[PDB]
Amino acid sequence: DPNANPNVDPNANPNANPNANPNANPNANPNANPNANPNANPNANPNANPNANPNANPNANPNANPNANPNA
Amino acid sequence: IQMTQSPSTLSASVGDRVTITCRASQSVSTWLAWYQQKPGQGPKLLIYEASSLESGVPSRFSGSGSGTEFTLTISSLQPDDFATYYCQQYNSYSFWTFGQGTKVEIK
Amino acid sequence: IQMTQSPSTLSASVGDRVTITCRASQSVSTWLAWYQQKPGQGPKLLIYEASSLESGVPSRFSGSGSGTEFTLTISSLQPDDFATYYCQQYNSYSFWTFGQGTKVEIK
Amino acid sequence: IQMTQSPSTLSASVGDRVTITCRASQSVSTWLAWYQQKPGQGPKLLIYEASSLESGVPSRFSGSGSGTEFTLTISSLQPDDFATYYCQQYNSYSFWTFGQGTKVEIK
Amino acid sequence: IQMTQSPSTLSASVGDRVTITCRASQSVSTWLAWYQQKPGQGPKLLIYEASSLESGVPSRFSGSGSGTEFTLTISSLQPDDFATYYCQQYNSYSFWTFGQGTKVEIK
Amino acid sequence: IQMTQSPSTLSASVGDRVTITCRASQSVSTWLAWYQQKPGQGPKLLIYEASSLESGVPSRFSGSGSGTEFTLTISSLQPDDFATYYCQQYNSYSFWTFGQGTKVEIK
Amino acid sequence: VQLVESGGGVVQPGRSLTLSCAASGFTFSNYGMHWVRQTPGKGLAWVAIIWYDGSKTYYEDSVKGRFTISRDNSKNTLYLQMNSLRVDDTAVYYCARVRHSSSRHGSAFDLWGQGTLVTVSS
Amino acid sequence: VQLVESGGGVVQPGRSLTLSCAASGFTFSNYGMHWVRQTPGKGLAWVAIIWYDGSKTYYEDSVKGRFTISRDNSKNTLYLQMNSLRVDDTAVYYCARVRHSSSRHGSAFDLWGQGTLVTVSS
Amino acid sequence: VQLVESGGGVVQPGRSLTLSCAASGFTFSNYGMHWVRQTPGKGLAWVAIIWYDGSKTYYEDSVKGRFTISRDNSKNTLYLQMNSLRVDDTAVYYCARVRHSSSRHGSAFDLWGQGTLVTVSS
Amino acid sequence: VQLVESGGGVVQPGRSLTLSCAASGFTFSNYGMHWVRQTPGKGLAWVAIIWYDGSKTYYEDSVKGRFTISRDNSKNTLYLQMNSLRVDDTAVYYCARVRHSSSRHGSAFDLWGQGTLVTVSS
Amino acid sequence: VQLVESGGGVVQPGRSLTLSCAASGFTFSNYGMHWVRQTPGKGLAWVAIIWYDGSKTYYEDSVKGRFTISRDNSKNTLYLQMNSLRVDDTAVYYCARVRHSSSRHGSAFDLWGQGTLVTVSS
Amino acid sequence: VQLVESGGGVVQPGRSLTLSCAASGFTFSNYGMHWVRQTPGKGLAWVAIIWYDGSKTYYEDSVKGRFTISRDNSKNTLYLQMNSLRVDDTAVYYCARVRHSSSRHGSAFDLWGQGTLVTVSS
Amino acid sequence: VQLVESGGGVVQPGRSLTLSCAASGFTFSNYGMHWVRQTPGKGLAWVAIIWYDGSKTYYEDSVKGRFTISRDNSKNTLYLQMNSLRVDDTAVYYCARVRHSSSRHGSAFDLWGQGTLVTVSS
Amino acid sequence: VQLVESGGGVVQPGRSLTLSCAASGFTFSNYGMHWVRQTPGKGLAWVAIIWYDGSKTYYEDSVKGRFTISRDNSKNTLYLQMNSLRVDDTAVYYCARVRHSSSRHGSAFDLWGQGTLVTVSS
Repeated sequence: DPNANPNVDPNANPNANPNANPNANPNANPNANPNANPNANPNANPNANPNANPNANPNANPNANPNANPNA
Repeated sequence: IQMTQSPSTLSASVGDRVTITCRASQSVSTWLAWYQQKPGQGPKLLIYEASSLESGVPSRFSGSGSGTEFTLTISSLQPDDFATYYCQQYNSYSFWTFGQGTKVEIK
Repeated sequence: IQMTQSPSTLSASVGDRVTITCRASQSVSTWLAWYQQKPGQGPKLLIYEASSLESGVPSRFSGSGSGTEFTLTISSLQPDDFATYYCQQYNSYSFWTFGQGTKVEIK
Repeated sequence: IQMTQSPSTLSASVGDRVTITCRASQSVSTWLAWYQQKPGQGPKLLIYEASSLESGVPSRFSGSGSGTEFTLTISSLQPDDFATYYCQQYNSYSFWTFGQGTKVEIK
Repeated sequence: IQMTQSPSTLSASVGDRVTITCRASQSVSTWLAWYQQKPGQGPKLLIYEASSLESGVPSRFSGSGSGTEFTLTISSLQPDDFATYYCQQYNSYSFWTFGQGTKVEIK
Repeated sequence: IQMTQSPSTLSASVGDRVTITCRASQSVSTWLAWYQQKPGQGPKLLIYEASSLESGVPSRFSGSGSGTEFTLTISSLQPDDFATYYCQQYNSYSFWTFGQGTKVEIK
Repeated sequence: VQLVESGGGVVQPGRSLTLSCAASGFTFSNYGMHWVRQTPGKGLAWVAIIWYDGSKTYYEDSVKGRFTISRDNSKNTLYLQMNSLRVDDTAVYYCARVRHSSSRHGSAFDLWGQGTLVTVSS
Repeated sequence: VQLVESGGGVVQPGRSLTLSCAASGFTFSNYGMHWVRQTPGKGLAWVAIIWYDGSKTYYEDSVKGRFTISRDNSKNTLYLQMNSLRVDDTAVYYCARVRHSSSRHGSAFDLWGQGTLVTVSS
Repeated sequence: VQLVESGGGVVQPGRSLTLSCAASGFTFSNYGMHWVRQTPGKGLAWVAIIWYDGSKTYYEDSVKGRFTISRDNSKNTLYLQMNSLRVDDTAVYYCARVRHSSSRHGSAFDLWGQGTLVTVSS
Repeated sequence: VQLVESGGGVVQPGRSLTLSCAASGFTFSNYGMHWVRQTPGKGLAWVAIIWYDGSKTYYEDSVKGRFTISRDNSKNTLYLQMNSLRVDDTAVYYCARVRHSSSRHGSAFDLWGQGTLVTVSS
Repeated sequence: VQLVESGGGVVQPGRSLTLSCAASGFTFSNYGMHWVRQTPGKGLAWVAIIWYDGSKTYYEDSVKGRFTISRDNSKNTLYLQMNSLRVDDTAVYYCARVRHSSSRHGSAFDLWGQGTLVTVSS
Repeated sequence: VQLVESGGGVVQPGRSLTLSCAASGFTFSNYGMHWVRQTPGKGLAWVAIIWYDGSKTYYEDSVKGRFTISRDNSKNTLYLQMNSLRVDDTAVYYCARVRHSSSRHGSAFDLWGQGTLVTVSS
Repeated sequence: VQLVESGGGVVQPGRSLTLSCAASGFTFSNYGMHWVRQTPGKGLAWVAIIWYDGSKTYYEDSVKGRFTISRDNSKNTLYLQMNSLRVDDTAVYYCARVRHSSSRHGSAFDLWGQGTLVTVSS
Repeated sequence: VQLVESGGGVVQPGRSLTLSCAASGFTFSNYGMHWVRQTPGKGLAWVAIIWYDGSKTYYEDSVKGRFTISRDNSKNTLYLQMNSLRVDDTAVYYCARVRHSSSRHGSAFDLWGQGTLVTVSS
């Protein structure tokens, strides 16, 4: 039937269509998403981070520390 | 995302009703914000996410819409509110772009 | 993010089965914790991440759920489990908020 | 989604018009890309989304089509444009597959 | 983080190519190190940050990986290199845990 | 931490504007310094902490930057400002290193 | 399962007015909705439809180019932004929810709102 | 409401030429389209029809197997690619839009483009 | 790969029971999963669905509002909180995984669990 | 391990009151801490946070600019200093220790003090 | 809570000019800030973004390789080092502060500076 | 911008080989990268993808469990650790950078390397 | 670069034994040290860390409150004092020197001692 | 404020040379000094640091064990005892004084000597 209304059938089902592919969509956008929240993340780990550099900090203030114990 | 606003110049009087239409060349979902830049100053945010009001904004301002058609409605125009209004979109994977700006002038 | 718990009052007897349900107005993923505040004391953590058990808490207590629906289940109510149980959420960019809490009474 | 290109090998002279047809086994909407691999080098993008040009590509290249029929047309073949062209599809729920590729030889 | 290695025992001869696989129960980014303990002695560092080589170690030893899959590849097994190799992780907020050790044996 | 300075030689005239760029192979936060060594003398500090000015230096010298990109800006070149400028970094756990040094000559 | 609208009032001809519709008690992001008038002295009349995503919209032949319909799935809202009103638009505007149907043809309007009166006069 | 064709020119017999057709001023994704040729000395002649999605196509018996019609709803364009052009295909190609009809039988062609001249000669 | 449930038992009518479903051997955060009942004397019956993210759920018409299906991608589990249990709900519950499909229409349930028995009686 | 508060009492509105929170039995200089209110007739409410060093600090939006939280790692002690106390601010204040988490996303409040009572009245 | 820039002036094409932006009244190290131009005869145009740490930077496609934005949380100061200036860049440059959002999708620019005028001419 | 691999050579069947891919001239931690074979006498074939974090990964159906791809954003490298090589795996392996797209459907591979020859034979 | 342990032997359960670790050939007071157990039949297991000054120490969960690690920068020695030993704690004890790292994330253990066997039995 | 060195000259490889550095005009006992080399054709290179009392020193990796830096606060004089010189070690040696800093992270080298020549050849 070449002659059949090729328009959209406006009276269609506009609902949610429960049978849609619920999988992961492996072809997506794997990039940086530049419009992402550029803020401080208040819920970050406020603890001590035990696995931190326990070394000597070779670049530290080698000066005289003028505010030191001036007593015996 | 090309963003355009109409009408470019909107004459209105004190106490009148004002509507400014912002159209996006692509679907920006609900990510859109409205600004206000009086001459010689820096723009001040009024509406974010196209519906919510920023803290300190008078209750007169309101906005609505989604997709590609957004409008900003001033229920009662005050002598304060005569300034240039800008429309911004920040979609998910799109960068921030601004509209040309409509200027509200005394009638 | 507003957290509400139902039922607010839950009568139960010794050896019964008790379920307390916490609902989040916005998706809080798996970030949720349950507390227990006997009157006159300070609340003690029972469940973190909505599933795990804090060290020292008896195996009776358990929790399940994700998204916006959560539930704390007690497999066997004991004489010292009659206290107010609270709900907390600590999402990515949301601050810590507590529910109003449900009180368990003897039947 | 199996993608085949025809003709496998075509000879064209300098300044001639060249058309390469890529046919998809199933509809791939408009997600499709055309490549170019000179011998011993790495393939370079020419056309993405089946119509748009990658930045830096001369306006000589052109591509059109949708559904299961795609073509790449070189308006005026140049001495530099003699290489093998590959057809790639990346549908929404399908993986990336490449056509066999056609070799453009000097007449 | 529970750290596991594979294979538990590996037979190889002089001049062969040996790969030892270390797999993490949780993501450890690129923080990982490979040791070598000859019987009766103390383990010696070979690879730190899972890719770089400790000073003085022969260029035979190499490693790669990130996340939860790590490998240690020896391009030419010498009579020196018959010893047990351990996998350590030191994540950001995690403590130090070691693998069970794979022993390279003469064939 | 490899430090590189560009451009190596910068011809300029009296009263011009000279900008020297210092780039760090890794992030050195705001710990950086700029020196000036006239031929046959010992270098003297100009800028420390990448922004502040040493006592007694003319107000012409200025610098800015943080992370990996640092620049030194001379508002008005003077006839005693034709000398070699060096870039130094002293990060937290990194040692002191110097750049190759650019020579500002008379145009 | 409650549907309430807002944004009514009386405006002079030629002005722009925006209506709204609040959805609660059901998953609003799963249903395509409608806007329906009820002019006294006449029956109901369809006005606009939104296709569950904002992808497709359709209008009555007499409001094309003046009435725009859009929805915010995050706030569970509908908007019928009306431009260049006439006296013929004096009516009560309802929201309608299209019932779930196991076909490709849609269903009738199952849940109706209460309605906001919009009057255009000089 | 604007519909513009492009891509015309002069080619040798046996070559391949593709055409383009851009739609503006109306939603292009909601209309099926036709391509109609105009040979000087003859009347209008139908060529191909696209079913609003590319899902169904039909061709004239004279160009079956050599003509491909496809549409890109994301850019509001039509594509009629001609393969193995002959001298008899020398005509002006028009885009036609099927008007909305409240039935299942379709309707006439509402909007026509200005057309582009495609000639084949030696 | 494997898919094992737990949390079954016998509870009185009206009580609340929580089921679990641990998935191993594959990337669990990639698949939308289902819960399926098996009442003896009747064929299998569908119960709920989780949309690979927890964003979308759809329930059987007889368990809407009494069953809550939710998933945790971090610990590779499923949960089906069952409230207001009745004597009818005595059935074996299965987990199901939706097969990868190269379309927009989903696929069948390939990986099924061993099932847990839930009994409601007085 | 023991955590007890102190410094509460009764003050007039508009005055300033300071609370202290002595931690004992554990390494205090390793934990980020909080302050939590419990108003009778309401649930627990979060007040402030201190980031294990004094480096970062966040407050509830109703106490910004009136409450100052600071810690003294050498004495194992917290301090929340109240300025311009109002009638609203009458509640019981608890210190909360953030649980150790093997990730970057913090954890729940495990060790809670016995709390102190702050009363603001005229 | 104020945000003021400096460093503007008149420079010849090809010369490098550096801008600064001092933030006061709020914790500056918690916010990712933007630089925005306002060319007379045009609307606002985005320039660069700094990601609260200096870890990530994105630029407008017309300034890549000539503009370097870097921040200093220790002194509460932004920098936009502009290299190889051209006559196009004559515009007023604004600082912008990104609003806190309870999500991962960002938010609008609430705090804007007063603008520093940059003129590039011979 | 530049993208150069390494680690090629000749190994016997059953042995393991690890390839590397160093990225220079662009920000590597923002792009999801691919690996593509090219067997002589056959066209290109996709192998694996890495999701810009290492969080998600996908492989060709014939290399699942034998090829493991992982990236090190701190040093701008890729690693396709190949285990249990076969005579089939004789090919040239390329790296690919996924072009930025202002959508959620990804884009094509815009930056390709020069490839390393991997030969498996005895 | 030498690192020698000492203090090993045989003790009855519940008794206290103290180890030492004499460093030689390098600046002992510049490095943070670890103690690592090796129980035959298992891999290495961590015990304690000392933070280059005695300021911070962290222990394994199974030895907290019974093992007290301390260092003496003046004589270049470590000390792991054990109290209330059990039959579990029989192993070989190694010292470990944390490698210098140009960052804040620590590094691996480069220099290991030869170890002294500690036997707990009756 | 002056810094003058001496003790340079020309010696054959394998010998030992001792440099000095006399400070005047300021309290030399308050300052941790550095030694810095300048080899023509190359930029400055750091050599050694002395920590204001002799507690800590750090050397460049290429001069460890051959250069011994020391100071004498009673004579305001540095000492760099050089042993086993090589043809590499010819350059100009500068003293550097570390600028006073109001923090713990050090500062730049503010006062520099006039440099001395150390030449090594056969």
